[PDB]
Amino acid sequence: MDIKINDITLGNNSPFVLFGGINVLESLDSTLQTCAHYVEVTRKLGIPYIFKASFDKANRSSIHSYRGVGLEEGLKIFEKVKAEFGIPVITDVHEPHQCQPVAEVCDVIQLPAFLARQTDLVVAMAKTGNVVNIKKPQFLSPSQMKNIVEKFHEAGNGKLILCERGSSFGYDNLVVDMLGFGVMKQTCGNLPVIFDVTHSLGRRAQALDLALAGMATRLAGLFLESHPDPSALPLHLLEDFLIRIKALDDLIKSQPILTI
Amino acid sequence: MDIKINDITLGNNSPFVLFGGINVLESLDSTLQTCAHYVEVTRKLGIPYIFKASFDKANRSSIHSYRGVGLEEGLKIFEKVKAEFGIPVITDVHEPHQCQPVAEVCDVIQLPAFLARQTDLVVAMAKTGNVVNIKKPQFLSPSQMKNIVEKFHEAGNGKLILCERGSSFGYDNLVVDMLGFGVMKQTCGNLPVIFDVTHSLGRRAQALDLALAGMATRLAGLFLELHLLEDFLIRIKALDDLIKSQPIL
Amino acid sequence: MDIKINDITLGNNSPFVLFGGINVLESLDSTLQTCAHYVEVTRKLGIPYIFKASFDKANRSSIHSYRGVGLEEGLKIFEKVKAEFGIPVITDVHEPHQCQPVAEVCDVIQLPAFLARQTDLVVAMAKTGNVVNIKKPQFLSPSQMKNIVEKFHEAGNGKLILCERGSSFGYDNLVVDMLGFGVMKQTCGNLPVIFDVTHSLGRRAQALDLALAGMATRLAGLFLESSALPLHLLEDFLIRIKALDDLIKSQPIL
Amino acid sequence: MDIKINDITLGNNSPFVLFGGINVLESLDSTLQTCAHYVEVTRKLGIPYIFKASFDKANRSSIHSYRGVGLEEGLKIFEKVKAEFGIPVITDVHEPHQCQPVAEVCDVIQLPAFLARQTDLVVAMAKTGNVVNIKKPQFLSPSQMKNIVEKFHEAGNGKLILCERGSSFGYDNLVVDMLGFGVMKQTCGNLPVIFDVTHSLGRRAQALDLALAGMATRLAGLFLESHPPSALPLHLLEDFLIRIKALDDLIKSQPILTI
Ligand SMILES: [Cl-]
Ligand SMILES: [Cl-]
Ligand SMILES: [Cl-]
Ligand SMILES: [Cl-]
Ligand SMILES: [Cl-]
Ligand SMILES: [Cl-]
Ligand SMILES: [Cl-]
Ligand code: NA
Repeated sequence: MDIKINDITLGNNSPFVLFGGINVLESLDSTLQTCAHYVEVTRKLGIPYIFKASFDKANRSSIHSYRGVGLEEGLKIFEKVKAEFGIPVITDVHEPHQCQPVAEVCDVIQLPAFLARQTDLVVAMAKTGNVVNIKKPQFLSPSQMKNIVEKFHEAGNGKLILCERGSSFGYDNLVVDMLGFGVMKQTCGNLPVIFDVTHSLGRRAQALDLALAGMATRLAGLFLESHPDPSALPLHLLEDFLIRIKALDDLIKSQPILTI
Repeated sequence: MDIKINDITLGNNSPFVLFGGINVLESLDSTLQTCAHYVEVTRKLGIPYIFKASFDKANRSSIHSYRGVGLEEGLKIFEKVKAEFGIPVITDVHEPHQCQPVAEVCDVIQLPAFLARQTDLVVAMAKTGNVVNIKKPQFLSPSQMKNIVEKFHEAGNGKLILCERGSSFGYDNLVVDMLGFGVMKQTCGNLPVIFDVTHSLGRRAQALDLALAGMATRLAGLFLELHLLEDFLIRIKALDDLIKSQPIL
Repeated sequence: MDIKINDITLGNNSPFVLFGGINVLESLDSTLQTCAHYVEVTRKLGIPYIFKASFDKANRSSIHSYRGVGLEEGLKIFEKVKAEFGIPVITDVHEPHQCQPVAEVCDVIQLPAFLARQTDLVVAMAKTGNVVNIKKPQFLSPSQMKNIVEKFHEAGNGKLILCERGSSFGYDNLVVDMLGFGVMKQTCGNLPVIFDVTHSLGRRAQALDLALAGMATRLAGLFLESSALPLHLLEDFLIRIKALDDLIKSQPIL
Repeated sequence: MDIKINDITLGNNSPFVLFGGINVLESLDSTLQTCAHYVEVTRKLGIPYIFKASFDKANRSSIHSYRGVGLEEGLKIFEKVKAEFGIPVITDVHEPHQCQPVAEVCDVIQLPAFLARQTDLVVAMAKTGNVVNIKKPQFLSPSQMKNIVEKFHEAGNGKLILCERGSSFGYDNLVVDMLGFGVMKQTCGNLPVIFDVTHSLGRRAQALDLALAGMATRLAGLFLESHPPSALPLHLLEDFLIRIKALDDLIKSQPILTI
């Protein structure tokens, strides 16, 4: 099942969409400069692009490290991004009351992994009618995603994207099960599946190999963070990186699926 | 480090404290029936007791499934449990705004495991000054608990309990690392550590073996949800009394 | 099901048996010296004791680490240990052809974890008729142990001990599932289950807590690869294990 | 580091090599039939090829279960494969004494995953001087592989292939950590790393997606079994390999990018 996001077609058999951006919105000018670089590189390579940032990063290393600009100023900045670049945007919500104001501005609203079973939030998100990105908790299996999906459907919203971010593998370590992509496709009605490579690892050097492995399984999109300069990609390496992802994606998508 | 909760002393070298009650509050009458039963059994066995219940089911099977009595009704029921029996109570909080009102009534406020790293909730809970029970996320190592403890300390609250509830072990399964109790005691200043045997399990046949194994490591309390409770606690008390009767090697 | 090992009764409802000694046999004199210490401490506490050592260790940390005195001298040392102390002994075997001669002297023969599925060794071990200690691989679930038990039963030997050593938990880390003990008892006909506490340890400092946790689940024995427990803390350690085991074993199963 | 296996160059920046065959040797006629299919398909696809089979299944669930033709019959069958097709072959060895006899005939000898820590088998295999395939145990980390490599090096053999086959994930389940390939290359001197997709899997349907994911990380080879649950149906080999070759060719055509 495909989802239309303005003029973008998101689907497991369409050219991959980059959900790309930064961790926390904490500025106007710098946000715009980083977005500008994403837009320039993705336009150059012809890759559909959705800008990502959180306005409230609620799980930070220290309690007084900056949470971000917050909802009201964050939405102002997202409005500027859309008016300048003409692209869709994505951001996460944390409480039901945020869902309406965020959804009026942002094309995709995201359910944080740690809140993915919070029924009140799921219902409030569903009722916006907005496209939703569901972050898969590291402690949840791929077959258990249908249960979150069912809840969204019961509440009247089937415009859902499932986002892989790795699975707990012993202490303080994540593994990405490449077989989980297929399980999610087969058990949740072939909804768009995307891959958060940034939150799947702890080391920067391995991002390309891990991203290519995931995209080899035939996915709707790649979800990453960069920094203007730990796992975030150096922004200057974006073009070299995306050249490789596009190469593989273009190959994989050009062939029809082979049933075993 | 010991924590005083009314007349109860909670600490890793004190007689274990039982935390128990219901999953979700359904009514005042059934709440008082269950709590009276725990009080009766724990009293005759001589085990300190803190009544546990949540006023809200945050995760529910259907979007239309029953959701508990909610904050206002829930706090009313707790107020009366405290009146009737004169025991401390414990409940979980999910939103920062809930903390101060819930903290007025409930002696211990609990940080859900799913929300353990949510900075806003940590600060709001700390600010109440109440005793706090920190559920260890299944995806978090014992040595990383010190970072959550550090946050509560920066926010000015050191009346902290650490609560084991198992660790992710492949898909859809939990294992309890019995070595994690000692690592938490060693790295988090010997704060009270308790064991949620119920949410560590899958099936109930194994609750006794698991509870005994955990309490053999020398813990402040046990957290759970024929007279099976009685039979169970007789055995836990025997082991706890033995373990705590020996000097720490 | 209980297993008689000379004058010892080994079983999940009997006083726990200690299995311990040295890693590899080198000399009669040094073996007797270490064994004598275990015997004295265990006799002082009234704990049954089976002396353990390898005569030919096949899974050494380095290729040129000493393998042990070998089969011939190793069995002579075992004979002397049995004659001097009047206790049973246990050793590992990794070659089918070794099983018969080793079983002539050693009361319990042990199947290394890494050979646990090797049919030829299982068959040769079973055919000795001796008591066998099955070391559970860290990658094998407790419900899969019944298949190993089945292969021994097919080969005509039911005198089996199941030895827990922890399970793989991500990378370079082991966890002991305390629920696995009960699963092995229920699925494997209540064969004696013993706990190799040393294998999964991060640090020697944690041995006591981990040993006590496992023994709380009601087990036939405790197995030491003694990180290693310092032999001078052995008495104080065993005082605590016996305290717990005596308490648990004295109460009838629920 | 590359490894020459007769005319084949095996290495992490070379065209992938297929290590392909069957579970166990059952008879000569069946073995030649299957091998002939592998050879015909790989030759026309231009994929280097090494035939795989075990001569003994040492760990079956029943002591009565069928175990294969055995060592003596097995080696004879391997000789006929090498004569008929002129390709290298690979088989596993479970006991030290079998190593030199097996290595006379079999170009690559394989250390079984279960026996990784069997020090006498390591030494016996190393002494043969043959190319060695090390099956990565499900219970060993990619950074623990250096320890086995070290032993082989101490024993005087550096022609080692590292073969991923998944990692233990809870009970009775495997997960392949796609980051482990990189860790092995970086910590074990860039020895050839290959991927056993077959023993990594519980379910047949997923073999192509998993194989593609692994090969996307830039590998020396793919290791797989066919049948005429997890083994690939033999008739699908050509279509399967068309896809694997397409990806490998793409990945290998772009320079390595550091991050
Ligand atoms: Cl995110
Ligand atoms: Cl998560
Ligand atoms: Cl959790
Ligand atoms: Cl093992
Ligand atoms: Cl041993
Ligand atoms: Cl194989
Ligand atoms: Cl393995
Ligand atoms: Na919108």
